[PDB]
Amino acid sequence: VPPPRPPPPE
Amino acid sequence: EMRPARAKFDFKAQTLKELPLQKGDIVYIYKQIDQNWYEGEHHGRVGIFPRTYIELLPPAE
Repeated sequence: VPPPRPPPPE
Repeated sequence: EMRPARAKFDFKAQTLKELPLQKGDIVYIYKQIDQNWYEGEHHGRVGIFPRTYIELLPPAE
């Protein structure tokens, strides 16, 4: 249901 | 200059830098830190949350 989770900042 | 926003989905924090959110929460954004993350506040606590999990709110009359 939620959007694809982004990975943590580089 | 802080931008109001509302959470469209729950966001579970998985690191100590992230700010957990519940769908419907109103949060305030200071800046965008990278392509995917905002730094902002909820109840005065600062952390980061995903751009795509919030909607930017319009100004109040």
